[PDB]
Amino acid sequence: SSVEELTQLFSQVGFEDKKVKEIVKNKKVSDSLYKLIKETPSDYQWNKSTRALVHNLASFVKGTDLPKSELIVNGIINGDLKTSLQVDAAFKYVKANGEASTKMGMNENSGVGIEITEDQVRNYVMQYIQENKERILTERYKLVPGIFADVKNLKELKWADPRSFKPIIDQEVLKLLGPKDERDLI
Repeated sequence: SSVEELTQLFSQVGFEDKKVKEIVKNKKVSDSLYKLIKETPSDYQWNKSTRALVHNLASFVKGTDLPKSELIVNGIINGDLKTSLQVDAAFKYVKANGEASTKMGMNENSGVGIEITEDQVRNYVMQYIQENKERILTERYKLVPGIFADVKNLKELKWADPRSFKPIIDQEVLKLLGPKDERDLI
């Protein structure tokens, strides 16, 4: 309810004081955050990751009532939904399906259990390079920022960790282009 109660709960779950002050600036998001936090186990121990993810969720709900919202919360606190991206997907799914939403349906549509390995990223990158080989041979290293943009956008890599994308691309491009030479001067 009141700013004092909201303040108390948020700092108790471990939001830092400067963060709490910012959150309560937005009363709709604060209302959702409060209600979302209250539908988790009394003895659950928040951390930087889940606090942030539940705040994401609150920022999506933004004062409105979402049927089956607890499915998303349980997914966050149990480690099923690890990223803002998964939380946004789970939110969109639960919003689309309303009360017909189930854990498995949400999971299945929020990348839950999907782990793309460095080896799979590499396969997808290789395939892209094969498909665009002559455009890439012609443009050489100047095109690397473009390859990166296109690789991020590959739907097979939606749930992949995007920090792997750049090093794997640099390695694969080297195989085709050879090392940077006079052709690559800027």
